[PDB]
Amino acid sequence: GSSVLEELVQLVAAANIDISIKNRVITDDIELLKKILAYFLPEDAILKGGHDNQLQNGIKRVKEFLESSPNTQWELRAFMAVMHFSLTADRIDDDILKVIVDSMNHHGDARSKLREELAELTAELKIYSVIQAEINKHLSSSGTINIHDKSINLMDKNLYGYTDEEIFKASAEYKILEKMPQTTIQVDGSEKKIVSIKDFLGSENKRTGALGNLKNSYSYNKDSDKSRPLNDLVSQKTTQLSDITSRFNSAIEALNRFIQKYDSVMQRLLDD
Repeated sequence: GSSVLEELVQLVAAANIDISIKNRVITDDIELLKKILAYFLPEDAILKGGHDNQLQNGIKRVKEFLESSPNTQWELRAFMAVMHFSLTADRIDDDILKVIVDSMNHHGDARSKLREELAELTAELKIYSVIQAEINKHLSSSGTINIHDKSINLMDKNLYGYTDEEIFKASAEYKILEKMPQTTIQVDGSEKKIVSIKDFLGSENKRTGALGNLKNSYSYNKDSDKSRPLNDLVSQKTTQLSDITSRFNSAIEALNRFIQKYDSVMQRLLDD
């Protein structure tokens, strides 16, 4: 009981942080800190696992957060976000936590920073789903997909739900697309500039990793040890993006559960 809490509190001294509320500074008030923890993490809430092992796992992650962050100044709520989201049944992955934690420590808005990151990811994913459906179609109809000079233009607002060019430019989709290189083509009569499937996929300027040696056309077996087809390469990227996206999306209700829990532990401890 009391011992796990003693262990966590000591964790602020091992890390060289000050914790303030937020305008009380409270790092040295060891009795307050423990009450806050006591109030916010019921005993049977802090996970142990059968062998304990989970508590070791949780303290390890708490410790990791405290030495990773650049801030010596921790806002109390961010500190409690780490505890909540590392030690309990409601734990989330390190990436979402860093997003939440950092913006809390710079007195920003964790909820919007999370939605925003979620939007960047959803944008990328939408663009990949376009590539995916384009790749399938060309194999399905003619056996060959060109991603270079005859690519769909990915820089096209109507691919993403937008009906007005200007609004598209404020989009997460557009911010990504405009970091991409472009390729000169001739469709009908005139010169036009596009963001080819190849331009996007070969880029380092997105979350997902670049594909390194993309050819201009992928075909069905025309005539080894050679690696994967285009459709399989982009299939893998879209699946890992799709997992990250579902986690960040779940983090939203999680964040809300914690904000209301935290707002109702601050309220209950602004008396004693």
